[PDB]
Amino acid sequence: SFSQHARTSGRVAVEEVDEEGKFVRLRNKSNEDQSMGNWQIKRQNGDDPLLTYRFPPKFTLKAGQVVTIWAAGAGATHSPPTDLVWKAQNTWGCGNSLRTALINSTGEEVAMRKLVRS
Amino acid sequence: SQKHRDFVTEPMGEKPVGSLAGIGEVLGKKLEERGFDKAYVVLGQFLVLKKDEDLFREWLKDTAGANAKQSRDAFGALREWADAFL
Amino acid sequence: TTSQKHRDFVTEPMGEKPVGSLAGIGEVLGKKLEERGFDKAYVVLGQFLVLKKDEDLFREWLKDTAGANAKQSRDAFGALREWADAFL
Ligand SMILES: [Cl-]
Ligand SMILES: [Cl-]
Repeated sequence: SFSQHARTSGRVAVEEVDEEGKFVRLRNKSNEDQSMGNWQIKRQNGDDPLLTYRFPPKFTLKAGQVVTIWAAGAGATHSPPTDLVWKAQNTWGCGNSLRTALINSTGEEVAMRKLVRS
Repeated sequence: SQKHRDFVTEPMGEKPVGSLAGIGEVLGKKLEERGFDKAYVVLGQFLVLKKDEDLFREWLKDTAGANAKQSRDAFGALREWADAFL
Repeated sequence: TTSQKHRDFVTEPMGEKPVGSLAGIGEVLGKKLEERGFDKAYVVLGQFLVLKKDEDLFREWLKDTAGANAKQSRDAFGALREWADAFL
């Protein structure tokens, strides 16, 4: 259904993007902890307005750990550091092109996963 | 092709020119002789030509003797890769 | 001393950005690059990549094609080397 295109320039990867828009999953693929306070996930679905999730001001993703950022409508609970809920947003969005990018607190794109419909 | 999927799904980095779809052994060595040894060098040529299909495929046919299928597959892999990572 | 143009360029994919978005590419240098088919930043990335990321060849190409000075060529090269190391 969708072809996957991913890039990781630092410690944390955009490991999985739910095709149905329930969540985005990140993994610290390094042997060091990553501070991600005020980091963002930019989500561009086709030409629809950009959605941007903002991590809490203090958040550490430990070495080797996963964090799933759930949309509020997926029926998930806010249980850190493994699961965060995007309070404002009930879906990550649908479309033919779904681009999820991890950004540091200063606007640097450090990782992405893009799903393009076949 | 299996090569096309392996190429368009991730950054190309220092991959050899042979990792690009359409680039067989003969076409790859003739590209390597002309200074197109890594896949990023052919991406570079594709980008200098403003991603134009006719100019890129004609360049691949004239520079290293690619056939129509090889040129189409290399152009398609580079176009898809650039649309995701550039 | 990295310019605000350098910082905005190396931190994200260049996409369809104009050649002027690249560090070192001022208004005169940009117009001269546009006039010779180097209209978008990705076209200059392309030239940088055809030259195998070589500093001396890229910088002398930029001077011979669009009249860049040493500073402009150094800043353009530095922005493309950093961008390629993160996104390529
Ligand atoms: Cl054809
Ligand atoms: Cl500058």
